[PDB]
Amino acid sequence: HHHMQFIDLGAQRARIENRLNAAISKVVAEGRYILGPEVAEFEKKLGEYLGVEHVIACANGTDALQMPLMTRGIGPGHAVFVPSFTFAATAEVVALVGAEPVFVDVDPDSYNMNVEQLEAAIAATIKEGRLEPKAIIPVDLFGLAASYNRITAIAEREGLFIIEDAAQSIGGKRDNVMCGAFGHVGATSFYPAKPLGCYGDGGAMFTNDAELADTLRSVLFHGKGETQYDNVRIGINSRLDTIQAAVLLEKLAILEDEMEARDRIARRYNEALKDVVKVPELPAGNRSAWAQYSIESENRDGLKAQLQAEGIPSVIYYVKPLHLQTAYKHYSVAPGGLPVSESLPSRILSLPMHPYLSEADQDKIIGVIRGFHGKK
Amino acid sequence: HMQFIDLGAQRARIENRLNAAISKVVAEGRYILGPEVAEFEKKLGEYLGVEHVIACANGTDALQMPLMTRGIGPGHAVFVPSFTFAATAEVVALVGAEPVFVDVDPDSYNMNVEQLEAAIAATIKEGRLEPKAIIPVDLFGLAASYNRITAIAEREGLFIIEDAAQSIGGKRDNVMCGAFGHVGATSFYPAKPLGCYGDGGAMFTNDAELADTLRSVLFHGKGETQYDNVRIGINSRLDTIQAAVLLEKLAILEDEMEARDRIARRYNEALKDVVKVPELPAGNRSAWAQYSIESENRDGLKAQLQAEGIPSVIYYVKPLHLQTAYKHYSVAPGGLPVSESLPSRILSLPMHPYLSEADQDKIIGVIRGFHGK
Ligand SMILES: Cc1ncc(COP(=O)(O)O)c(C=O)c1O
Ligand SMILES: Cc1ncc(COP(=O)(O)O)c(C=O)c1O
Ligand SMILES: [Mg+2]
Repeated sequence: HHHMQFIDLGAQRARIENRLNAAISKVVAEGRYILGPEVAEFEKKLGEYLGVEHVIACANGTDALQMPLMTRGIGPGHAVFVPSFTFAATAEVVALVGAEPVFVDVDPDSYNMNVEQLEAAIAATIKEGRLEPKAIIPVDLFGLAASYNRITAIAEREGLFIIEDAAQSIGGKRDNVMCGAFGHVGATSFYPAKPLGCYGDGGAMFTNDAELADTLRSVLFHGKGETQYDNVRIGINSRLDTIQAAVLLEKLAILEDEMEARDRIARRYNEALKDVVKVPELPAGNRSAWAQYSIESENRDGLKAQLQAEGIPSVIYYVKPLHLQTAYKHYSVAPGGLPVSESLPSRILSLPMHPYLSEADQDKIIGVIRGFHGKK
Repeated sequence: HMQFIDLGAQRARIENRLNAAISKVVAEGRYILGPEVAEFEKKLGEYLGVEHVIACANGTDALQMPLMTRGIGPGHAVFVPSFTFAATAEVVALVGAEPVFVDVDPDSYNMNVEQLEAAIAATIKEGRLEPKAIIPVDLFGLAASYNRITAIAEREGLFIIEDAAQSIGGKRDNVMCGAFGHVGATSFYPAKPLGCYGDGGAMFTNDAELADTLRSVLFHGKGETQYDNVRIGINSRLDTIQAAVLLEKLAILEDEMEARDRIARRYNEALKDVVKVPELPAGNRSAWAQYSIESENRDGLKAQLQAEGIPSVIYYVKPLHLQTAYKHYSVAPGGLPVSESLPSRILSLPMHPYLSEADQDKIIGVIRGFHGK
């Protein structure tokens, strides 16, 4: 018997099984469970991969977005511009620090923050005069880099801080700049299903600013000052475990080949499916991390059921955009509302997508989708 | 070179069990909230005699989340020790409330109960902040004075979060540390009496509603469904791999607590007359996260121990109310002279369940020698 996985961690582990065992056993034996050598080693190796001078490992990708807001003093009285079509963390951290998220729609093709509407949202916030614009958190949704040149042009006028939410986009790139290396600071997650993932919770932050890096390293260890005995700011506890850094070192050594595989797999879906469903085209000069391979379909509920009847898993990202969820629905939304974010949940679907998807399994998936849409 | 807290000797004792447990998790691939997490919540719950255990990412988060559930924030006061690890006060600041620092007893090093009453009354009398909560710490594994604190909180309508970061395994009158107050919190930082091999934590309560709300907060404020968050939360989970480690640690904890009791009593009896020793009050078992004495010329003592290959550590060098980050917050009437003088004389010695008679004798010999005996 054979079967397919949505994101196949087992196939990946099989590839590097004994290397993972050794890396884990070394940490277990050495007894340096907190900030042991593998942590700094991973920060360095990931830094060179991404071309960023500073990598600050931490506990998870939510923490990774919160800490930069804390270092900038963002909090009560302050507005942070975020997509609604994203994972809750992007907006939640803004509320957690006492600031308000302001929700911006996404582009109907890239699923990433709409730049024109961002500009309008900032202008409306200034006109209302109740909050001060402080930051923008674009998301590289599904692995595809957001439009950082136009977003930064807006930030330049307004003095705003940009945090790249690269939770889903490690391995992605746009005109030879790696995802992670945009904005003032980048953030990611090593949640196990991400393109670069560990075997527990983990995260990191990225920046070329040495001062910002020093502040982040303070914040993640209770706001430690220049000495071991005096905390100079409010912080948190947000460390990447040595044991998870050891896992990540082995994941990182195969990430680039896996990115080639993902690109190959995505292109094969796009060429085979473009006439029956809406496919995620890769714009010139981009590589996506393909955290998800997301299509839009007529009768999407019908399609998903037929895929499951044929033993094919699929997932809807996202069922409820943030601005419609109870916790965030009272926060302000950009002028014009969020029609794209509101309508995508009725038609979007993510398909199995990982480096180990076989030709045969992909063919089967293609066949079911084409068949559903009346192709013989 | 002698270990301060010997995780190596502990690991050797359960080496194969740890390896099997870790192997199992690695192969199963349920790395987030895998079965070992719930298994561990159940077993720890049985050990502590609480109805609900909510595992989480670390002992700091474990203090923060209950404050969030209570809506504690701007305009509110939470009463805490200055003589403790930063997290105890930090989380109060982090939610927007203010810590109000209370001094500690010069023998137990735990929150002074009379001065807590003074502090609550004074904050009410002042009228700038509303009293919401108290976070006593079971410092070094010794339970705080919960009968008195609980009665005060009931009278004043305040919420008690027990900071049991250092006290799992400790008991007071047949009540387990972690089971006091409205909710308890702990750390599984590797050096704690119950520790994992990374960061981890947990919260404890008998209130089913609070437990459900805490399970929501630690996963971004999840509502009754998968797709609609109803409150602001965080990401605070205990990894499956660490739960697996913790199950093995828990299975030898009671024996280790007996060993720690034996080791500390032998220290107290042999050092009684040369230094101030941490006496165990009747009806208590301490978790002995640390074994803390006070000595004349403590700096000389520490250097002498170190010259003889024996590590020791000063907990704490700078009380929180003097630290830059917290120095602007209010202090209880009378000030905190105990918290301000302890750093000149306190010192913690090697303490763990595997301390050999030979190592302990050496340590004892050096301290007694230093003081002329
Ligand atoms: C876009 C985005 N941002 C932030 C996060 C939060 O990361 P973590 O899951 O490590 O808390 C996620 C989670 O995967 C995500 O998809
Ligand atoms: C008394 C006390 N409370 C809270 C904490 C925070 O726990 P964690 O280190 O798991 O963040 C510590 C850490 O040792 C502690 O000693
Ligand atoms: Mg962790």
